[PDB]
Amino acid sequence: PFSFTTFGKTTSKFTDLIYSSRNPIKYSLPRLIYEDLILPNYNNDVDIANKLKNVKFNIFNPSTNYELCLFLSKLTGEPSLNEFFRVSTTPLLKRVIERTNGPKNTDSLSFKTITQELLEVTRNAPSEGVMASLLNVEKHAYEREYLNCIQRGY
Amino acid sequence: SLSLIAAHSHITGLGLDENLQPRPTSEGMVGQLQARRAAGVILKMVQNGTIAGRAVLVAGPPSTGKTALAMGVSQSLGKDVPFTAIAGSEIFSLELSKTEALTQAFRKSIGIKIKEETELIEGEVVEIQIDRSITGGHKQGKLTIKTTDMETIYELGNKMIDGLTKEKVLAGDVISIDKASGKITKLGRSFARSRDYDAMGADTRFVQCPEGELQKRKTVVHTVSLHEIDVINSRTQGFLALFTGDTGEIRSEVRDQINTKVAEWKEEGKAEIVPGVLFIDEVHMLDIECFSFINRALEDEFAPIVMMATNRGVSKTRGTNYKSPHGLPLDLLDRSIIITTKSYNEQEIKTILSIRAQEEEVELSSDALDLLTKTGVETSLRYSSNLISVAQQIAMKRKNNTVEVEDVKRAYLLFLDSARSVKYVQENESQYIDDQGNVQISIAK
Amino acid sequence: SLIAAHSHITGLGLDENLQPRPTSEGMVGQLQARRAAGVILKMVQNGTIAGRAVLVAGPPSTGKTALAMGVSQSLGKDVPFTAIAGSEIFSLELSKTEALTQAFRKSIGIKIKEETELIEGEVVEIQIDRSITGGHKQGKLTIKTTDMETIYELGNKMIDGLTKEKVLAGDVISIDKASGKITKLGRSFARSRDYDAMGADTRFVQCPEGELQKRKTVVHTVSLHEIDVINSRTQGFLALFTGDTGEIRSEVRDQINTKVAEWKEEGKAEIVPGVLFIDEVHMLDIECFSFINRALEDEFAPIVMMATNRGVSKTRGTNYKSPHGLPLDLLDRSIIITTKSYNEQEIKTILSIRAQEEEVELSSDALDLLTKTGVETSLRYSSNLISVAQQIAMKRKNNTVEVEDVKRAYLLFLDSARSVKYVQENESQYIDDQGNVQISIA
Amino acid sequence: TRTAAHTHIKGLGLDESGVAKRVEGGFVGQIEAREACGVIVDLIKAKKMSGRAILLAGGPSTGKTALALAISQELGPKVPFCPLVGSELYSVEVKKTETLMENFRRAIGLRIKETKEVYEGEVTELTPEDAENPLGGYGKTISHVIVGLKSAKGTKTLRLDPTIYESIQREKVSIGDVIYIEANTGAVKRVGRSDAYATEFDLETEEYVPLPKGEVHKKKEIVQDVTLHDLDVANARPQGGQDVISMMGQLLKPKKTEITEKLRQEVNKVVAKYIDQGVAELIPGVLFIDEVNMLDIEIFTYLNKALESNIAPVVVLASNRGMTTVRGTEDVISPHGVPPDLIDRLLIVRTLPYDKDEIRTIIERRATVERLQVESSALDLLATMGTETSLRYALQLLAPCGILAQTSNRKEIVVNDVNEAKLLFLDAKRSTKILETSANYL
Amino acid sequence: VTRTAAHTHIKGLGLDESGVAKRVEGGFVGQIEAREACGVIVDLIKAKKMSGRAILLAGGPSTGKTALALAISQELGPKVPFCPLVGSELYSVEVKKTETLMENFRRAIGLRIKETKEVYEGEVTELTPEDAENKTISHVIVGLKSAKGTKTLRLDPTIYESIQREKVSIGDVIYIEANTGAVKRVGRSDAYATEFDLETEEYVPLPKGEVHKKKEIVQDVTLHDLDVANARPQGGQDVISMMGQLLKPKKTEITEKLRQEVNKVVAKYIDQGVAELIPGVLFIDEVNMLDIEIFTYLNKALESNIAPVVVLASNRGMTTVRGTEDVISPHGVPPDLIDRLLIVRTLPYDKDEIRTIIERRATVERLQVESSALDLLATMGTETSLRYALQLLAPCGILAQTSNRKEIVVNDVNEAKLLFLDAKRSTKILETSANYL
Ligand SMILES: Nc1ncnc2c1ncn2[C@@H]1O[C@H](COP(=O)(O)OP(=O)(O)O)[C@@H](O)[C@H]1O
Ligand SMILES: Nc1ncnc2c1ncn2[C@@H]1O[C@H](COP(=O)(O)OP(=O)(O)O)[C@@H](O)[C@H]1O
Ligand SMILES: Nc1ncnc2c1ncn2[C@@H]1O[C@H](COP(=O)(O)OP(=O)(O)O)[C@@H](O)[C@H]1O
Ligand SMILES: Nc1ncnc2c1ncn2[C@@H]1O[C@H](COP(=O)(O)OP(=O)(O)O)[C@@H](O)[C@H]1O
Repeated sequence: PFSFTTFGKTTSKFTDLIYSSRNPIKYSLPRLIYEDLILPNYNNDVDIANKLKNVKFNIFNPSTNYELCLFLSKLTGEPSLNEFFRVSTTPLLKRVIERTNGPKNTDSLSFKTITQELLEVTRNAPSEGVMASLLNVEKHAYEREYLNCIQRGY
Repeated sequence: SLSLIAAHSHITGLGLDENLQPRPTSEGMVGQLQARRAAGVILKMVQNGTIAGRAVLVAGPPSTGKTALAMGVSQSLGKDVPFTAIAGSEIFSLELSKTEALTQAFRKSIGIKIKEETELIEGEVVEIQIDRSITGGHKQGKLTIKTTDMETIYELGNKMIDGLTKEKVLAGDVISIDKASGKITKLGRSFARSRDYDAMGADTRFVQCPEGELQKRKTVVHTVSLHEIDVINSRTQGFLALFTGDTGEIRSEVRDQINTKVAEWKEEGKAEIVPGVLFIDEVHMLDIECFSFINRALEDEFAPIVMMATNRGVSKTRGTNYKSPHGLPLDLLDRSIIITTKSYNEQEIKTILSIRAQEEEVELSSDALDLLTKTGVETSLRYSSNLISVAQQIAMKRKNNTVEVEDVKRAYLLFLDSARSVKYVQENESQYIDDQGNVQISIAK
Repeated sequence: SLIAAHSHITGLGLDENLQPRPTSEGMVGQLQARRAAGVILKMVQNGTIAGRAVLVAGPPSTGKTALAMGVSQSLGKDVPFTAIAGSEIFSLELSKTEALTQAFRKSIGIKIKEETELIEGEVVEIQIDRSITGGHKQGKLTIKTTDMETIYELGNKMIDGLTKEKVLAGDVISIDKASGKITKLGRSFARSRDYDAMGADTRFVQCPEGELQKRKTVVHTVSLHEIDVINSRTQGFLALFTGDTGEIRSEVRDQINTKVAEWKEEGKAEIVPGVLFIDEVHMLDIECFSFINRALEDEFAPIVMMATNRGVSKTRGTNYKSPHGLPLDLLDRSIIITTKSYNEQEIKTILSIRAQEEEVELSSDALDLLTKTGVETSLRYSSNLISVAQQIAMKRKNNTVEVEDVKRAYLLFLDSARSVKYVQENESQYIDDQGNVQISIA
Repeated sequence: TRTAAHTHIKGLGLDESGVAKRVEGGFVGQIEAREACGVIVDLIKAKKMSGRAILLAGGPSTGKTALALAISQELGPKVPFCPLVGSELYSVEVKKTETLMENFRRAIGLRIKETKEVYEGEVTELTPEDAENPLGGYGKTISHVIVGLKSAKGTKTLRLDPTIYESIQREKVSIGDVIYIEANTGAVKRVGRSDAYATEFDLETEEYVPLPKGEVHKKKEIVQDVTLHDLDVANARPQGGQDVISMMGQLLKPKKTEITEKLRQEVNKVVAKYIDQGVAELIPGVLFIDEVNMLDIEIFTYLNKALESNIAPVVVLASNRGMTTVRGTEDVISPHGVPPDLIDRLLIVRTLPYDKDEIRTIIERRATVERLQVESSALDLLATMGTETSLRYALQLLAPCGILAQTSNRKEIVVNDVNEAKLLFLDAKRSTKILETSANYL
Repeated sequence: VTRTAAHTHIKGLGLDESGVAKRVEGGFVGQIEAREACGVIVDLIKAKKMSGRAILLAGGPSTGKTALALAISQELGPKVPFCPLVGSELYSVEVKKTETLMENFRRAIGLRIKETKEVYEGEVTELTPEDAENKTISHVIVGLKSAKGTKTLRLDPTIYESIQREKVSIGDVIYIEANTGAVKRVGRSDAYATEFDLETEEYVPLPKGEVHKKKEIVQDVTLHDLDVANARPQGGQDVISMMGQLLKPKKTEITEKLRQEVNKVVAKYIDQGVAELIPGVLFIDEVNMLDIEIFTYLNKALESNIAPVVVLASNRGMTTVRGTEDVISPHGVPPDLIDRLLIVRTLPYDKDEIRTIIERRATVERLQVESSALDLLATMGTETSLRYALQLLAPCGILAQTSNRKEIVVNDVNEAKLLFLDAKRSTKILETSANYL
C-alpha cells in the first residue's frame, strides 16, 4: 500500500531503528483551548465537576446507594458490592481486557442458558462426539475447503 | 422530598369502604361512584392474584378522571406491587420493534418476591494480620474489625484474602462482610482517619464509623420484575442494560427458559409471583399491530391486568382506514370490560376545586370558590384548576394572603381558555398563518 | 430426510437429442418448456456465454418452479444454483443493488487446484515446548511407518490441532499438510501401561506400509462472494456464516476480478458459471430491474432464471402497469419460456407420481376421483388430499386408501372455492374489510 | 393456581379410531374441526411430511386458538410448539424474512442421545509424583499425578496424565474440594468445597455443595433436546475466540444478524449425518401464526418459498377476516387476507359458531376451572348473556361476579350479583350505543 | 465591541414592583397585558412550588412572543436554568422523539452544589515513597516549594500512581487538587534550565503565590447532566482522552428506573442540605411543528412531580394538526392538550410603537438616524413589514459610511429600498415573469 506517512528518512555495533511514522496532515490546536478546556486549572472547574458527576452522584455508589447495590448483587450474583461502581466507571475496552471472573454466587438470578451449556461443553472436546461436532461446523468448513492455503487477493 | 405539587397529587387512593362501596368524598376522589366501585373490583381481583390476563378499558369524555382513577388504583395498590403507567407514544421506537416494546411492558408489570437472610458485620478495620501459608494454599488472616462499641478477631480463608486484595482495603477502612454468602463491600474511609493524609484520593470516600453491635442480622424482601431477569440473563454484563435502556430484542428462548424456571422456583418455594397492573394511557394512539399483539398476548399465565384509557369516540383506527368505536378494533372490545365515566355537576366541581385549593395551600374565599365553580362548569375543570395558582400569585403580588373575587377576575382576564382563543382567532384570520401558508403581516394595506 | 412438494423430480427428462419423453425422471408433459429448459441447460454447460436472462412464465399450478428445480437437479455437481425469492433483496443493512450483487457473486464459481502432501504413520514421540503462559507453542514430531522414520518440526497450528484429539504414542494418525487435518485412524500398540484418566477405546489398526509422504492434487469450489467476504475484512470467514457483510467496497471487487483472471491464466483456477433463480420476480422494485438491466452486461454474470405467474399488472415502485410486472427494457433482454395448463391425463399422471413417491397406495376409483377433483379446482388441492386420505386410512386400520376415505377427506378439508362460498353466505360472521362484524348469535 | 382464559383445554379428546365425543377434554362442540385437527395431529406424529400448511377460518371467539393449543397438548411437551402473532415478524433490527426463517428453525426440534463416563467426588490428595531420571534444567518433572477421589459408598485412587496438573492449578484445586473429571476430554471442573471441610469457621466465601452420591465412576446415558435454531445461533456466534473482538462482542449487545443459508445448509448436513448414525432423532414441531391476514405480501411470498423447502415443519395459520385486501397490495381482494396461490397451497378448516347450550356448558366449565360456584339460574342468565352479547364478555364477567360474591360472604353466585356486574361493566355493544348517543367526544 | 443579534435590545419585562407594566421599559414598548401575564408566570416560577405548568403564547408573526420568552429568561436570571428549543429539534434519527422530549424535560431542572477547591502549586523538592509492606507503598511524602515558601504533604498510593503516570521527577512544577486528586505536571523548574544546553523539558518559572490556595465555588448542574453522567453505554467518561474511543456511543432510551434512582440520590443529597433544587423553564418555540405523538407524550408527561414550567409559542389559526388528516384546531394544538394550557394572546402593532421600536434598535446598534428618515422607515415598516425595517437599518448605516457620513439621511433609505426588496415586491416580480423569475 501507499504509505501516506512522513517519517525519518536517510538522505545518505548497531544502527537502531525507531518507529517514527506520522500523518502528513497536521491539525493545529492553540494552547488556550487545551490548557483552558481540557486540562485542570485553578480557574477551571473540570476536576470538581468531573468528580461531582462521576463519584458523588453515581447511583452505583455503595456509600449512598447500598440498597441498589445489594439488589443488583442479588440479581447478578457478584461476590463484591463494588463491582457495579467499578464497571460503570471504566473504559469499555479496559473492561474487556480485565475481564476474567470465575466465582459466582449460586443463589442468584444469573442463569446458564442452553447455548451457554453447549458452549461450556465445546470449550474443550475432541472429535467423534455428537454434541461437539454438531456445534463445530465452522472449523469443519475451514478444514474441508483447504482454506488455510488460499492466496491473498486484496 | 424531591417531588412537587402536581395536578394529581391530591389522590391517595380509592375512597372505598370495606364492602367495596365508595364514600362521597374520601382519599381525594369525589363522585364517580360506579366507576370507583368498578375500579375497586379490579383492585380486588389484582390483590387476589388468581386471574391472569384481563383487559379492562376506561372510557369517558375529557377532563373526567380516567387517569385520576388509574393512579388512584395505583395508590390503593401500594408498594412492592409493580405498576407501569406508559403512554401509547412510548411504543414507537427505532431500535426496538413495537411488539417487543409491548412485551417489555408486559414483563415490566409482573414480578416475583425473594426473601434475603443477611448476617452483616459492618465495622472499621484496625489491622489486617496475614498468616502467610508456606505453600500459598488456604491463606489465613486475623481481621481486627471494630465499631465504636466492641472489637474482635476473625478467621479468614484464602478467597477472602483474594477479595480484600482485589479491591484495596487498608487500616481505617469501613467495610461490611456477610457470613452466610461471603459478600464483600468497601464503604469507604472512616471520618476519624481523615486528617492522616493531606490530599485525598480520586476514589476515596468518607463514611461514618458504625454504631452498636458488630454482627447484625436482618431479613430483606426483594421484588424483581420478569423483564429485569430478561435483561440480566441476556448479556454477560447485563445490569448496565437495566439503566441505559439498550436491551435489543431479547429472544424467545430466553423468556421461555425464564418462565419455566420461575415456575419451578414457585414449585420449590423460593419465590412467589406478585401480579401487577399495566396502564396503557391513550391506547387509541397505537397501530393495529399493537392491538393484535395485545389480544394474543393476554392469554399467557404470566400476563398482567391491562388498564387502558380512551377519550375517543367513533373514530378511525390508526394503521387502517375505517372507523371503529373508541378508536379500537372490535377484537379488542370483544376481550374487554368497559368502565364508563360520566361528567360532573356543579357540586362535584366545587368539591374537586376545593380539594385542589387545599392541596396547593391556596386559601379560597367562598365567593371566589363560586366564581371558579362557574368558570369550571362553563369552560372546563382543568382551566379553573390552573386559574387557582395564578390567582394566588396575583393576590400575593397585591400583598394579600387569601384570594378575593378581584384576583380571580384579573386571572380570568389575563389568561384565556380554549373557547375565547378560538373566537379571538376566528374573528381575525388575516393576522394568523392559514392552512395554505397565507398571512398578512402588514398592519396597513 | 423429509419429503417435500418437489421431491419427485430427479432431473429433467430429456434425451441426447433434447427431446423430452412423455414421462421421465419424475416429470410428465410440458414438452416445449422442457425442451427450452434443456436448451438453456446445455447453454449453461457450455459456459462460454454469460449474462443471459431467461424468464419462465405461465399460470399458477403449472410447473414453473418444478421446471426450475428440474434444471437444478440436472445441473450436475459442483455448479452453483442460487435459488432465492423476490423478497430477500430487501434488507436493513444491505442496499438493493448490493444484495443483488452479492447474489450474483454467489451464483458464479471458482474451482481452485491445490497440491497436498499426505503423511500417515505411527507416532514414536511428541515433544511440545510451550511458553509459561501457553502463548508461544513450538515442538517436534516423530512419525514412522515400517519403511522409514522421519522427524518433523511443528508449528503453532499443528500443535494446537494435536492437543485436541489427544495423540498418545503408538497412534496411527493421518496428516494432511495443506488442509491441516489430523485424523487418528486408530491405535496400533495397545500398551500395557494404560492411564486410568483416559477413556479412549480407539480400534486396533494395522501398521501402515509404503512411503511416508504422498503427494495428491485436490480441487475445491468457492464462489466469488465467499472470496469477497474473505478478503473484505480480517474476520471474513465468520461473516460468511453470520452474514455481517455490510456493503463491501468496489475496490475489493476490482482487485478480486483481476486476481481471479490472473489465477485463470496460470491454470491454477477455473471459473465455472451458474444459474441464479428468482422466484416471484414481480415482487422486486423498479431500481432492482434497472440494476439487473445494467448488471447482466458484465463479464462475471450468470444465466439468470426468472419466474412469474402474473399477467399485466402494476410494476412496484411505479404508477403504471406492464406485462408480467416487468418493464419493457428488461423484457427486451429476456427470452420468454411459456407454460400451459394440464388436461385430465397429465393431472392423473402427476397424482400417480405423487402417490408413488409419498408411499401411499390408491385404488383406481380413488385415483379417478382425485383426478376429477384436481381438474375441477386445482392440482395442489388433490396433492394435499393424498396425505390426509392416507392418514384417515391408517386411522381406519386398512392399508389401501379407498373412495370413502378421500370423500371423508374432501368433506373434512376445504378448498378455495368452497371457502369463498362459505364466507360469502356468512358475511356477518367474519370481520369485513370495513371492520364490521356481529359476534352475537342473535 | 392462575387461570388465563385457557387450561380447561386438555387435549382434543378424540376417541381411538373413531369420532370425538360432544363434551370431552374441556371441549364442547366443533365436531368436524376436532376431527380435522386429530387427522392433522396423527399426520404430524407420523413424522413423514414437511411444509404442510393449515388455515383455520372462523368468526371471532370460536375456538381456533383453543384448537391450536389442543394440537400442541396432544403432540406432547417434547414436540416443539412456537405460538406467534403476525405482528411479531416486523423487526427493526433484522429483515422480516430472517425473522420468519428463524421461527421456522425454532419450530424444529432435535433429540440427541449421548453417553458420559465421568469421575467426581471429594479429593483426598494431589501428589505431583516426580519422574525417575528427571531430565536437566527443569525442576518438577512430573511422570503422573495421583488424585484420590472419595464419594458416598466408594473411594478411588487414580493415576492421571502429566498434563492435567496445569488444569489443576488453573482452576485452583486443593485438598478439600469436589472435582469433576471426564474420561475422554480430561478436564477438571471444581464444583466447590465439601461441607465437611468447612475449616474457615469465621469468614469464608467458598461455595459449599454436599458430597456427591453414588460411586465415583458413574457412566450414564443423557438425552438432550435442542432446537435447530439454537444450533444455528450457537454456530453463528464466536465460540470462545479468546481474542479482543470476541470478548468485545460477548460484553456488547447481541445484535441479531441475518444468518446466511450456507450455515443452515452445513447444520442440516451434519444433523442428517448424525441422524444416519442413529445417535440423534429429529422431531418436527407445529408453528402457530395468529391473525395471518395481518402479514404483508412479502411475508406471504417468503412463506411460499419456505413451504416449498425441505426442513420446514407444519405451520398452522388462523384468520378471522372473510373478504379483505391483502396488506401491502392496493386492490387485491382475497379470502381471509391470504393470496390465492398460498390459499391454493394450504388446506382450510372452518369452525362453526356455537349455540346457547354450548355457551352454557363452556361457561360452567370455566367456572369449575376458576373454582367458583354458580347457581343454575345465574348460569342460565349467563347463557342468555352469551347469546345476546359476545361469548368472551360472558366469560370475563365471571371473576367480578366471584369478587362481588366474596364481598357478600357467600360462595354461590346469585342473579343479583351478575346483574350488579352487568351494571358495573358495560358491554362493547352498549358502549357503542352510549357512544352514538353522546355528543361530548365520549 | 459587542455584537448585536435580533433580541439584544431587550433586557427584561420591565415590570414594576406592583405588577403593573410601564409603557416603555426593559426594551419593550406596548404589549402591557402579555407582559403582565408573563410577570405573573415568572412569579409562579420563582415560587418554586408547582410542577407541570404550561403556557401557550398566541399571536401573529412579528408580535414579540420570543421576545417575551427571552424577557422571562432574563427575569428569572442566570441562576434558574432555561432550555430554549425549536419544535423541529425533537425529530431525531438516533433516539425516539418522546425520549428527546423527556430529555429536554430533565434538562430544564437544575441543582446547585457548594464545593471548595483547595490546590497545591510549586516545585517538587523531595519525593520519598515509604514502602511499609504488609512491593506496595504505604504512603509518599512530597514537598512542594514556591516563591512564598514551601510545604510538605502526605499522599496516598493512588496519588503516587497518578504521579508516576505524569512522569513527575524531582524539580517539576505540579498541580495537586486535594479533593479530586488531579495531578497535572506543568513542567520543569526555571532553576534547573542549564543542566543541558538543549532538551525537550518545557521550563516553566516558579509560581509566585503561596503553595496552598483554597477557594469556594458553586457548581450549577442540571438533572440531565447527572443522567448522562451515570448512564454510559461505553463507560470511561472520567479519563481524558484527546483521541476518542474506538466505538462511538449512541444516544439511547434512558429508562424510568435510572430516573427514579437519580431522583432518590438527589433527594438524599438535598435532605442533607448539600444541594439546592432550582426548577426551570422549558421553552418550545413553534409548537405547531410537533407531531401528534409528541402531543400525546406531552399530555402524559405534564403530570409528573418534577416537570418544569413549559412555554409554548405558536402563530397558526385553524390548522390541521401535524400527523393528522381531519383534526382542525386552534394554533395546531390538539384539543385534549389545550385544556391543560393557559393561552395568552399577543397583539399586533401600529405606527407609533413601530417607530419607538425602530429608534430603540437604532440606539442599541448606535447608528444615528435623522428624524424624517425615521418617519420614512416607520411608514415603510407599516407598509411592508416590521422586520424588513429592522433588517434595513444596518445597510442604511453602511451606505452612510461609504459616503463618509455618520447620520442616515433619506437618500440612504431610498438607496437601500431600491437595492434590497421585501417579500411582496419580489412576489410581484415573481408573478409577472414566466421563466422562474
Ligand atoms: N374523581 C376525581 N376526584 C378528584 N379530582 C378529579 C377526579 N376526576 C378528575 N379529577 C381532576 O381532573 C383533572 C385531570 O383529570 P383527567 O384524569 O386528566 O381527566 P381525563 O381522564 O378525562 O383525561 C385533575 O386535576 C383532577 O383534579
Ligand atoms: N411437469 C411436472 N412435473 C412434475 N411436477 C409438476 C409438473 N407440473 C406441475 N407440477 C407440480 O405442480 C405444482 C405447481 O408447480 P410450481 O411451479 O411449483 O408452482 P406454479 O406452477 O404455481 O408456479 C408443483 O408442486 C409441482 O410439483
Ligand atoms: N369448543 C370450545 N370448548 C370450550 N371452550 C371454548 C371452545 N371454543 C372456545 N372456547 C373458549 O372461548 C374463549 C375464547 O375463544 P378463542 O379461542 O379466544 O377464540 P378464537 O378462536 O377466535 O381466538 C377461550 O377462553 C376458549 O377457551
Ligand atoms: N413590544 C416590543 N418591544 C420591543 N421590541 C419588540 C416588541 N415586540 C417585538 N419586538 C421585536 O421584534 C423582533 C421580532 O419579534 P419576534 O419575537 O421574532 O416575533 P414573533 O413573536 O413572531 O416571534 C424582536 O427582535 C423584538 O426585539
